[PDB]
Amino acid sequence: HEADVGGIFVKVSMDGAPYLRKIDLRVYGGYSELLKALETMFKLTIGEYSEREGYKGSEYAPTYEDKDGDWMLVGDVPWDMFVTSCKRLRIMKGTEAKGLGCGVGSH
Repeated sequence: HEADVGGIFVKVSMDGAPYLRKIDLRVYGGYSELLKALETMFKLTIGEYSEREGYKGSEYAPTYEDKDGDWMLVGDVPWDMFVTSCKRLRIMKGTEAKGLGCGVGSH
């Protein structure tokens, strides 16, 4: 089933430091490459969605915009629902992610 690859484009920005990247939701076909891509983006290692806080990200919390317009860290919804609902993409340092770390999440 490869007819939905590269269609919904996501726009990604960095906070505290200037960066301009852009990617597509479908091109990962799963969470593995999703997480791996982030590690690729800024050439470092993103912490996974630890089910306890899932917003820590170590130093970077990858966040997305859902249909409600709320920004959470990836790993909240499962891929199948996730891809069709994510609108925007923002990954940024934990010092800022701590702001949207809804209910004990980041730093």
